[PDB]
Amino acid sequence: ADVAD
Amino acid sequence: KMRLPTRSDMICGYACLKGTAAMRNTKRGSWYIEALAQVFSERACDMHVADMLVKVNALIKDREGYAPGTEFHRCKEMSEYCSTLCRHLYLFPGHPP
Amino acid sequence: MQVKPCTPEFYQTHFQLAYRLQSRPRGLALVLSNVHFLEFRSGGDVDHSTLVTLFKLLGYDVHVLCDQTAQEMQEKLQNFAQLPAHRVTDSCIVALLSHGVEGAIYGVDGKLLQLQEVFQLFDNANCPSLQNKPKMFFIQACRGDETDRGVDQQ
Repeated sequence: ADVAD
Repeated sequence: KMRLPTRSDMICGYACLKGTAAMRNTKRGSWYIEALAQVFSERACDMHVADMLVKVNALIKDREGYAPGTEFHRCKEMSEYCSTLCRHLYLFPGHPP
Repeated sequence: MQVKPCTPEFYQTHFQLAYRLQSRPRGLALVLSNVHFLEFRSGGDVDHSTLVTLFKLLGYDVHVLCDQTAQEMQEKLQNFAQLPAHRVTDSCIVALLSHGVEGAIYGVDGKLLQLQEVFQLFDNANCPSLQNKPKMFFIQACRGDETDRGVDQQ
């Protein structure tokens, strides 16, 4: 899944 | 004799815009790095760096978040670059042969 | 990964209006990744390997640093900017991959390094060996906590 840096 | 400003001839590529989050796929890595490597490996032969960063911007604008059940599902990101370059920056890879 | 080489004809028709970029190595490159801290950066290992491979294929001598504190990043970036090899190369690359905020990136200690301080290390006053030479920076870090929800195309 996509997450925030 | 010609003197220089304190800072010049830099180019900075940012994964995201002021105030925003940059996205990373937990398996595949950051959207921005993935795009940067795809474009630079394909186009460094005939495109300058600022122009390649424009192609990266196009890829990033098009992508969307896949994270069902969280605030990141279908989310977006936009990359940018800032430049104080004073010439085209061609990397001329593999020259001379 | 493969990098297609430029043709001799491309070089001949473009070198005059471009930065001089024919040294071997083309430059030094630094890839500094922070992954363990602010959550663990899963996939940060892939980013790191991808760039190391890319810059090597582009003809750069690649230096790598991993999981550094803000103080260590500052010190090691300065050490890197001061390397003698910069006089005989034609360009420089610095990639920084971490968590961040607007204008700063995190060390693994959760302390911040201001990006203005980073750029200053490579400027004309502090890095005379890179005067008039192109310096590339790639910054993979958040610049705020606001998630972009996206908007409908009309």
